[PDB]
Amino acid sequence: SVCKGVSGNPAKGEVFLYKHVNFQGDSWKVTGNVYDFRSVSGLNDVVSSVKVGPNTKAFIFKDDRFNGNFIRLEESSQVTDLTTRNLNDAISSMIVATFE
Amino acid sequence: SVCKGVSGNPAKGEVFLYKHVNFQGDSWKVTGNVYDFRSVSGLNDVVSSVKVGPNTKAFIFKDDRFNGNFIRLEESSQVTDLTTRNLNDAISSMIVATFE
Amino acid sequence: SVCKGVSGNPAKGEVFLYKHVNFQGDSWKVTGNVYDFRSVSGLNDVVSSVKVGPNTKAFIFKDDRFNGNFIRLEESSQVTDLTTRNLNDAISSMIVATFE
Amino acid sequence: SVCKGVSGNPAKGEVFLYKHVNFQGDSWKVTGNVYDFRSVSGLNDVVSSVKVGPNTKAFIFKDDRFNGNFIRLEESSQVTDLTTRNLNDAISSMIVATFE
Ligand SMILES: [Ca+2]
Ligand SMILES: [Ca+2]
Ligand SMILES: [Ca+2]
Ligand SMILES: [Ca+2]
Ligand SMILES: [Ca+2]
Ligand SMILES: [Ca+2]
Ligand SMILES: [Ca+2]
Ligand SMILES: [Ca+2]
Repeated sequence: SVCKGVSGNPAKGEVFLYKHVNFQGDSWKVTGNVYDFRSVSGLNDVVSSVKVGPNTKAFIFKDDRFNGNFIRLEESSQVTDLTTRNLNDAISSMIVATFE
Repeated sequence: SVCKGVSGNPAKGEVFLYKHVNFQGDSWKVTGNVYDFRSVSGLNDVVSSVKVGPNTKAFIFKDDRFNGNFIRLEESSQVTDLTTRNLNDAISSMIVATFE
Repeated sequence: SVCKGVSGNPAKGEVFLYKHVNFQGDSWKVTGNVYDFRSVSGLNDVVSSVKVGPNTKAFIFKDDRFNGNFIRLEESSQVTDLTTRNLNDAISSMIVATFE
Repeated sequence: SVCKGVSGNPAKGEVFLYKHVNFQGDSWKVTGNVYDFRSVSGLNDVVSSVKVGPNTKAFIFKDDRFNGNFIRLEESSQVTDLTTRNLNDAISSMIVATFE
């Protein structure tokens, strides 16, 4: 599921999405998969920075239903500015997978 | 999970993995994610053909834990020979995601 | 996951945990399962009241990893004081399951 | 999900259900939750023995949607004859939860 407003760093199976770069602005904690960011009010196409928890891989897609351009985010990683990966204010679906 | 031996075509959320090209040889039905094909005896590095069910996306990785080269497989699709995608006898992890 | 601070009543698949009886004090919205309330700062052994959403069952355990005494909570239910079920300030794990 | 026909012992997150005691007869491998055993042809009310994988807890209910009498099954455990727990040929729903 998704939760509004985060703090600190993501735990295993969690992904922190921030509206502004450098982890600022509105934030959301996500676990599991979300095939349509529109199901979350104001989430679609506004994410600018991301944090991925340990033993966790994240896949962010430009379009809903895991379509369009996308990239893989490694465990315990973070991107302060999605523009650097050509996905600023454009993500519309995401996969959150974990492992041992 | 992973289950040995398949027949017909995959249903939503199912992916059929075959040891030989053209959907022949030992087979496996997979749902959800599998971060290490090593967890299933004889599954690692032997897949040659694939079938993905409707409303389903499949992401196959060369290494375990979703690392290494990979590709996205579209719903209701199939590849008779994975050499065509540079992934014959090399898949070691996979993510199966669905949507409505 | 677990998310701090709740309001209103839980929706399907959500369980609201309150630190004080009568749904007062620090609160948490939980979905899915949590095998160790220790993973959430200040959550372990402090729950005093609960609310379970529609089409949802909740299983609260005295110990972590679903061990020790426990009880089943019915959909759309609430307990204003967990002492009534011998589980005040003692829950350490919980399973949240839904059905149609 | 559920899969027909098992062998060996359950891995983490898996539960093996057998139609006859002592792990004989038709068998099914289950992961995740199943709120209505009737969704699986011939599964409802026929289970006589069970095996639960490591770091895994299972909850078997007499009625669907996790209602009626039920018991908890510990990780790496197994019951050769469910009559001993007063649930022979009666299980109709189940929860499969894992932990680290
Ligand atoms: Ca933005
Ligand atoms: Ca988009
Ligand atoms: Ca092969
Ligand atoms: Ca490989
Ligand atoms: Ca309390
Ligand atoms: Ca406790
Ligand atoms: Ca039987
Ligand atoms: Ca029954």
